[PDB]
Amino acid sequence: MDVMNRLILAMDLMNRDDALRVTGEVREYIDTVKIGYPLVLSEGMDIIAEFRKRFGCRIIANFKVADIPETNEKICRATFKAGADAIIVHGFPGADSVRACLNVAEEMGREVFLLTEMSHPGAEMFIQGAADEIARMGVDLGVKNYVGPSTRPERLSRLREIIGQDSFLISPGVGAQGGDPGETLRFADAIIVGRSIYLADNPAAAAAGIIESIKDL
Amino acid sequence: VMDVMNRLILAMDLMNRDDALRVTGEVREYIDTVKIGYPLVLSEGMDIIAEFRKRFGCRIIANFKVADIPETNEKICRATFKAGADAIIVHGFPGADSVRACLNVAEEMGREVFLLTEMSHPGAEMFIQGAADEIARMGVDLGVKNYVGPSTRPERLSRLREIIGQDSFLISPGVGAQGGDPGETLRFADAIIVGRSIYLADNPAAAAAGIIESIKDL
Ligand SMILES: O=c1cnn([C@@H]2O[C@H](COP(=O)(O)O)[C@@H](O)[C@H]2O)c(=O)[nH]1
Ligand SMILES: O=c1cnn([C@@H]2O[C@H](COP(=O)(O)O)[C@@H](O)[C@H]2O)c(=O)[nH]1
Repeated sequence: MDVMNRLILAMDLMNRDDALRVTGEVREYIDTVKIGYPLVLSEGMDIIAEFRKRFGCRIIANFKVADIPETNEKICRATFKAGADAIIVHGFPGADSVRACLNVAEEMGREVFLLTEMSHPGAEMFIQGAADEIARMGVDLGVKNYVGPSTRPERLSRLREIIGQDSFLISPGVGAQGGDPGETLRFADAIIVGRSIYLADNPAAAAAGIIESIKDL
Repeated sequence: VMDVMNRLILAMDLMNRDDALRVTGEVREYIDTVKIGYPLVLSEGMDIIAEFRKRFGCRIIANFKVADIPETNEKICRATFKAGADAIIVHGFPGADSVRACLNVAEEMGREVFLLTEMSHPGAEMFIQGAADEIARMGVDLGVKNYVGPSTRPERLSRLREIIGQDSFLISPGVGAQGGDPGETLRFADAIIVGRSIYLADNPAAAAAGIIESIKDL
């Protein structure tokens, strides 16, 4: 996946007008947009097609899929039907649940991103201790795309070590949550940025600023 | 706690609006609490919650297994309650702050949070099971009153009931298609969740009626 400027916009605004306007203001800097439930549950799944129609961007559905196999399959189908290019899935629910997603992705020509360790404080309670094993599980299942925490570069580095250089790794927690753009890119292929851009007084300047800080990368 | 008719909750996971509406309408005389998840919502929109309320006089539990950071969890809960859901199911594995975010929104909006502890599928044994007792303990400490536990593992469901106490409300999926027994599950859970055994039946109403007949004494 060739992410322009190694920057993925997490569009979590909950108003169609604002979401489209802000994305439009930073369109020259990105070609990959991550849409999650905040926007989808507020405006509907048709918003994905609208983004592709207006921006011709790659779409990652950050749905944190975390159900049983049968339900995970249905969620992935509905998501790809809406035009998503990839979907983010939790690894904590186990191998069968991840495999369910991989099957649908393969059938519809899409990608599955395995979330191994989250970036918020609460991730330390249960997820962190299982993160390395979840990553190894991904490797065993043939997963090639992963999600790791910008807020813990040592953990992000460990994830990169487990999955190898060939695997693709994206990382949220940059900016608002405290992660540093440049440091995160030492290990991740692309950084995910939400609020630091979409809540900025001038989103375009915010995006341009982040890119300037990682220009040599 | 919510008064679930016949201690039976329908997991409406059909992805077609017409079929979902038909089946739910056919079993409404037996069930007054319906659980709507992403298979239907991502296929027909959040307005489907409103339509179910309009068409049927049923309570709605949004089975969204909320599992994001606090900031995003709050947004998901807000949008879901705004749509008319009476309650929402949240994962406990992402930690206390993520669960607290959901509880805060539920409190401010006058709705309820159900904490999913251990799941009923085989994969749950890999990571969730080992953290389930603590996840439940965490819920109790946070003031969570509603929980979800696995019907497929009677011993685990029993332990979870002990941890949360008799005053807490517990619902349990995995009944029927996944192997759980209605009666056995009701020894510990206040209500059972049933999806496919009802919605894939040739006569959903008869299927629901049959399940209720098997637990009549309960
Ligand atoms: O471990 C994490 C942390 N955050 N996110 C998501 O990445 C974005 C981070 O946004 P932010 O830049 O505004 O913090 C949000 O969409 C959030 O749900 C994840 O997928 N996993
Ligand atoms: O641990 C579990 C297992 N299943 N479910 C949900 O309960 C329903 C079970 O449906 P079934 O009766 O068709 O197996 C589905 O909506 C499934 O996502 C949960 O919330 N948690």
